[PDB]
Amino acid sequence: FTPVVLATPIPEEVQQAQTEIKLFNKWSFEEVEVKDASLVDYVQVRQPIFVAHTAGRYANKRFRKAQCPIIERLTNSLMMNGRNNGKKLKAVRIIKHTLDIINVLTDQNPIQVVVDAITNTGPREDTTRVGGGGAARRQAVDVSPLRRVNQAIALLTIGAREAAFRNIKTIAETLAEELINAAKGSSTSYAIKKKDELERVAKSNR
Amino acid sequence: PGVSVRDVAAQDFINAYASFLQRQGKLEVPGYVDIVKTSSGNEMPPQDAEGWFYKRAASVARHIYMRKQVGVGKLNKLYGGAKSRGVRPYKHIDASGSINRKVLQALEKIGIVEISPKGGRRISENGQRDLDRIAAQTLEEDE
Amino acid sequence: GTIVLYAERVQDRGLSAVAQAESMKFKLLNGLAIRRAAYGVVRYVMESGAKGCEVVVSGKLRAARAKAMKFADGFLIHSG
Amino acid sequence: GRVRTKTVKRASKALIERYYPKLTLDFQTNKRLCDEIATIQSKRLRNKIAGYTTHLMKRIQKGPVRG
Amino acid sequence: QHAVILDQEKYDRILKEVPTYRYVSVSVLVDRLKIGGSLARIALRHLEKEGIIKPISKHSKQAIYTRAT
Amino acid sequence: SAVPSVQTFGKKKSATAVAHVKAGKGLIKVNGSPITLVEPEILRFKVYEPLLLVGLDKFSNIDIRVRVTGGGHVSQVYAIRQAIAKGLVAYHQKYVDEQSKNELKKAFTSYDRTLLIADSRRPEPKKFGGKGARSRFQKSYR
Amino acid sequence: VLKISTRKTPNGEGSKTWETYEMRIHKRYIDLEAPVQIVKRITQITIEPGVDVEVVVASN
Amino acid sequence: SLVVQEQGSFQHILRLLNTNVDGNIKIVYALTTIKGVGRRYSNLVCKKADVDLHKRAGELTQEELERIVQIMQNPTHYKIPAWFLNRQNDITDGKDYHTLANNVESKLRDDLERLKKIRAHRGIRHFWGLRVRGQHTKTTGRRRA
Amino acid sequence: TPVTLAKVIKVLGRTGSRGGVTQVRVEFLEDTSRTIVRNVKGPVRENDILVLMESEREARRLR
RNA sequence: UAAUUGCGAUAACGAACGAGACCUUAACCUACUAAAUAGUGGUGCUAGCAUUUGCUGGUUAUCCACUUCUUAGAGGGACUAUCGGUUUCAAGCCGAUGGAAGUUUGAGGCAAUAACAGGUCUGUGAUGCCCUUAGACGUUCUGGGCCGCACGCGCGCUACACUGACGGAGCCAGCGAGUCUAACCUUGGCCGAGAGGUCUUGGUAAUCUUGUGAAACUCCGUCGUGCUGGGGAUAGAGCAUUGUAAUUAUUGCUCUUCAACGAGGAAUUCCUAGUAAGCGCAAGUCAUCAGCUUGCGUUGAUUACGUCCCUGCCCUUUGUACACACC
Repeated sequence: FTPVVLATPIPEEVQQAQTEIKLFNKWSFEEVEVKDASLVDYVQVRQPIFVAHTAGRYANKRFRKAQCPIIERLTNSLMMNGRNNGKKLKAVRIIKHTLDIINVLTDQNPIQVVVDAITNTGPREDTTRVGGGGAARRQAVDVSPLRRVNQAIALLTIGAREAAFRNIKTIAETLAEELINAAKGSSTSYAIKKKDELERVAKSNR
Repeated sequence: PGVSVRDVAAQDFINAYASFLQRQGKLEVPGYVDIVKTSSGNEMPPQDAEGWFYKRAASVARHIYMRKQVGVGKLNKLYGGAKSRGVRPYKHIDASGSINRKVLQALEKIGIVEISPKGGRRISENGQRDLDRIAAQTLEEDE
Repeated sequence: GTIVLYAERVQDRGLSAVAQAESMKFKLLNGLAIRRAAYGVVRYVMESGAKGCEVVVSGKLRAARAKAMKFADGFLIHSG
Repeated sequence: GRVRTKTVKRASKALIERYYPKLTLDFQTNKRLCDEIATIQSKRLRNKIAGYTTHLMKRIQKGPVRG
Repeated sequence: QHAVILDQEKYDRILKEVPTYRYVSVSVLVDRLKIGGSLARIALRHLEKEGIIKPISKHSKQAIYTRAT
Repeated sequence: SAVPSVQTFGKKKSATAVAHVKAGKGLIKVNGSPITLVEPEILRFKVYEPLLLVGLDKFSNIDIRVRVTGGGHVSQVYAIRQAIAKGLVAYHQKYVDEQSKNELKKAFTSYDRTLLIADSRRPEPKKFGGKGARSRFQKSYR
Repeated sequence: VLKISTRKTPNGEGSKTWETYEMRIHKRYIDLEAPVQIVKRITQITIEPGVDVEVVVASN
Repeated sequence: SLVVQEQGSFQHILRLLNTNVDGNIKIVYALTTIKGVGRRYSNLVCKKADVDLHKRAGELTQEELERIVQIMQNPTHYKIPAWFLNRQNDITDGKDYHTLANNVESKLRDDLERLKKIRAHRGIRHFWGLRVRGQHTKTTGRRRA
Repeated sequence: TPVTLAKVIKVLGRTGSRGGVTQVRVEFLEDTSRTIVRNVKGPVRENDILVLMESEREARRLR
């Protein structure tokens, strides 16, 4: 890769794997496709970046949240429940570890394992609280491809969060266990559980 | 080609020198140093019982090195953490003075440090070269 | 000797709302009425080169339950 | 929302009425004209006004403006 | 309960099993076996003798090991 | 003698980070230490980032002194990655050529995570009635 | 910038509305090198209400 | 790398100071089951007794158990400073003590009895079951028992 | 299991008494010659593609 | 439209108060005037590693230069600009591009008319009336009390742990305060496990405390789901600190006792971007005492960009036997 030298070293695993291709921590963004139409344009995996941490600004205009990579949008949903709010550095360290666990468990691209999980968990149709009259019944509206990513990540973290509570495992582990059961709807995934529950209800009250 | 302590990982550096000190026999580990807590803010005594004093001492050497002068006071707050006050909220609490002081006096006996003008201590040429020689060792530790 | 008192007149007492405030005191202290002493001071202010004027009297005007009569004229601003 | 007040729009209607040939379609130049033919007490207003004068301009040169 | 001391028979398991799974962490040894977990952390420094398991990611919060070679 | 050096800064929140770019042997140092060692940790490459999107060779002829103050652990990081990428484009601006400079700009703004334009976000004043800028104390009615 | 924060209410009635008053103090210094006359001259030719002036001799 | 096993040398649940002490819990925190020893004290006694703190309570020979009990009751004779002790400057003997075992409930019963006998205010508070340190009792302290 | 994609042409307004549901008009993706009005849950703009469960339906006003 | 904000419709025409303008604060400025109480580059003098010139420092001014970062004067800058999509193709709204900034730029200060039997006579040497005035309801002094504890309600702090606790090591803020006829903010030296003691010192302060080396946090390890080393209430024993004075523990320190709490029922508050939440810090009080408030920065998100379903207020229509006005 033509290793040039300067007064302050700079490592070789740095020079090469970077200036060639802008990999993740060191994972490739290329050769990873959103294996479900209608959810592209949103699940942002096309602009590469090194760490899932940026001085974002996605709360000014409405839909700008989408030019945000799903990796970082996944990380950001990790840091919650009061005692965890604002601790992003911890979360990125959780996610970086979560991808290594995944990659080990099933080859592939871990960033693809994640993207797979989001697509298969976003509820296609859903239930709304209609007027109903007294004992207010329901109606079966569909859900936006933005929400399909929103509530997905939402489920995939609440899953791993409540999983790894008073349990011997770590967050990176129960998140690599919840991403894997969602990358191929094993139905042992908390998210896949909720998803096949919403569509089930939205099919029953239409 | 000319190594500073400002070229070594602070974790790597201080890990290294705090072993070069313990295996060097002479510093001056205080009479307590097996019962003490390092700060009233702390809860338990340091887990590395045998040579935690060597840990701190090394860290201070590095710390004074990259400065002009730093007295007992500045060091007591540098190593002070948070203090659980039980059912009340946490505040900052300064660390033990005897500890940092006895470090700064035992470090004069080995000429790593010395009383400076303007108050406080300062790293000397004897120690300046001493951390600049062990800076290499933990920077050349690539086989 | 290190401190000396001087004595000016005034920059037209029809613009200083302090001298006028003191005037309203004395007028009412001189037994004069509410609406008389109020309109009187106001009209003096208007004919003094001001843009506007407001003289409000609060308290018990007709005894018992206290009230508040506002005697204003000209142009006023309030806010900024 | 950004709805210009009458004090602004009044100045806009007034200038154009008696200063159309000098006024242009550009904010920056208009802004400088206002300082030569009008006494304004704050910078923002003058910028606020000169910005609306140019708003009318860019649509006068597109057909006559209502009033 | 769990095991906070090697029963030697327990040392038979560790040397002949861990090369089966391609992911071995602190909790892995706790779930499959019943190590104390305090003696799992030490079990991992040991298992990197000549490297029955190979490292890819070592960290205070998380230990990510793999199968052999 | 006094060298052909240039000087830019980079602010993130309350972290203003001065930079100096003189013609030299390609050293890149922050706070008396080489850039390899920037130990807020995971955000390491955040300061490497400008040295890769623009070609590692651009820096070999120039020295980088970056001194940092204020802000916090993360804010200083984004403040130094910004001071660096801003002095390079300011080096080609003065000492080199216009064509080359915009080539460097184009490499950043096509990726820009602040990099060479200041993030204007600041904290909001608290006002009486609560602890946060918007947050309000709990009320109890009846 | 001097700051004084108080409660708007005398006594304790109502929603808890606070205030905050400021006093702003501006400081600056000018250095000069001038003999006998221009010293007391410069102190009294440039005097003004509201503006405080003090001149230091030198050294210690 | 203490990947050592030991056959039938390990003996969980032994007995010291008339109390039951689990073996599977580490040394420092094992002893702390004893009424009178806590985290900092049990951390210190085992240091003076040249015990390798990494072990579990189930390890350590009866010899290594004897050098701990002995130090523990005669603490001040082993370079254990008096501030580390739970009953210094008694009131009826003037010596520095560090009462353990049953004698924490004993000397507590005594101290409470002492200033109850002499009918001190604090004592009467200990008698009436109320709170003896000047805290409030109007809004808190409910539920009782 | 039959599943139909649908791409937005135009967005009407917002129904539901609370304002939760949004009415929209879509093509039928694989067949441009169709056009159906559907109710949505989340935020939908134009050009984003729905995922229709039952590919007939076509509802209207909602509280 | 945030707005009686505006386009317009027009028996109205033209206006004033309020809103807006305004003022403050936070954002931009390599353009101007400057700086030993703010900085940087060179240079002396000097230390260390390398000696290959190099890299990292010391030096209150060694000398010279400059104003990028800091300060604050004087100004510039935005006007939702430019283009497009919409609509009476009007006010305006939406999008994209540019820009330090495009949500009233963010946040505030100010704030009409008229009203309330809202609170305050315990802030006032503001006050009418009454009360009382030497066995005082005046003043002062000793002691006690305002905290008294079967219980009901409000605001809060710490928590239930592994997204953690403990032990090391890493080390980064901003808003602020500070001593005369006096004892404040306190560096440094020594002493002490600590809390604290003693000897000096600087500072009436961009100078000294102070780079307020703050906490969360980063890392490395110990513990390993066990009311556990999570949690720190109750209580015993001892050392100090404020003060004339500490018992009814003022507060701090050390040892020990090691509770309830395993995510909280019906209900219910707050919140839309550096916002919530978490984190600590200065300031008020202050001899001593913050789990309180007024501010500040550190880390820093999920969701919404909508509606009138609920709770309110506004306008219009309407009913009235209400006008002391649906108490």
